[PDB]
Amino acid sequence: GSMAKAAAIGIDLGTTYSCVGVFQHGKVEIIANDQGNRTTPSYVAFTDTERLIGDAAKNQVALNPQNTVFDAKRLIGRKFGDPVVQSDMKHWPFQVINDGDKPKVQVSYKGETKAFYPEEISSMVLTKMKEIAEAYLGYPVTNAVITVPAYFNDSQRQATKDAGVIAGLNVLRIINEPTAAAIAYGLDRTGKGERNVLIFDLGGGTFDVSILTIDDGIFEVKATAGDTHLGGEDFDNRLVNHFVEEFKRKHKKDISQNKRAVRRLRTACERAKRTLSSSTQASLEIDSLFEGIDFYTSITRARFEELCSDLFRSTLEPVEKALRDAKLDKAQIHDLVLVGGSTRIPKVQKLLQDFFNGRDLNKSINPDEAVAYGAAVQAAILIKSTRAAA
Ligand SMILES: Nc1ncnc2c1nc(Br)n2[C@@H]1O[C@H](CO)[C@@H](O)[C@H]1O
Ligand SMILES: [Mg+2]
Repeated sequence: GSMAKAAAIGIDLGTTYSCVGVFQHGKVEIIANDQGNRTTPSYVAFTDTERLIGDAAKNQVALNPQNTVFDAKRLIGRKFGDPVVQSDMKHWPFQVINDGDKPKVQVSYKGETKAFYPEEISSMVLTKMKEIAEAYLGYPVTNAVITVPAYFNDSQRQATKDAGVIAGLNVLRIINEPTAAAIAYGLDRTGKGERNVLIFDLGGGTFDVSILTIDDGIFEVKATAGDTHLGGEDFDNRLVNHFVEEFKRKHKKDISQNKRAVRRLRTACERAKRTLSSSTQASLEIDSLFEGIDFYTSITRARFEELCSDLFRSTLEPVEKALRDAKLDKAQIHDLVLVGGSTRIPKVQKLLQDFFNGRDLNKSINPDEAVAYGAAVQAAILIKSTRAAA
């Protein structure tokens, strides 16, 4: 009669990390990759012998900075001359070249100099997400919903579809990341009447606030605001500067010029930062950090909170701006949704909850997984082909 249909997948194609989910048996499964990670770095590395994608690419970045590409989402659908592109290039160790006013990333790969369009790098990330899904399902996957930021224009949206097509995926739809997070909580299934939803998205490098109105399952983007210079990496930087000073006081040595020592310090700081989201203190233990000196220390959550206090408070400025742009008062917001790993920070949660006068935050779906979760819910809906009964 009719053969069973393969499940469709939902992909959050993120700037720093990507996530894939599938809706089956009335629920979403966020799919771990073969290293057991529920999110995969949006990294692609090139060597004389291999092309590495995801954890394998990110784990070798220290010694191969020129041929390990990340942040392609900051280049996708943009012109080489765009001022956003020109500023970002100063922070990247890989080469970005101008091909007819379109940026391309240029690397050494398999004995040659090769240049790739941002959509080609994103297609490599999407091929890895497709393979992660097929390893779990045990069959080939064809259909996918891919998410994008709400501020993406037509060119950025078309380049994302192009990346999906290069990866061999049929793109069912390009959906907005804040809409996908709202879908994850079933906020479009609450019936008749208007609901105002605020999505608070704090990433590794950027902060986005979106206000959506949902009426009978129809979404309208009312306002977007944010800070392009606010993210998890800024909190890591504050801990790095703190521990560099601490080593200076304790051992009368400045480590800041040994890249390996700074990198080992930063790696430890990011892990300590994650521990501090569940514990009131965290240990830092690095062996032979500099000049054979072992660095065994600690940091309280209170000290970390003080170190990043101004940065955490600054997340409320785009919230107030978005509310002014949407022409809404804070009491008129029905639902608050958290997106991004940095939203696990207790102080960030407390500041936002205090701003909305004690209101509960939707954070039950892992914030680094909510976008893929909603994309998987939508993908299963889009492939339905029910014929009405008489
Ligand atoms: N539990 C957590 N507590 C604090 N921060 C976290 C946590 N988990 C993740 Br993931 N992050 C940060 O989220 C960003 C994602 O690009 C990075 O800056 C991560 O360090
Ligand atoms: Mg995201």
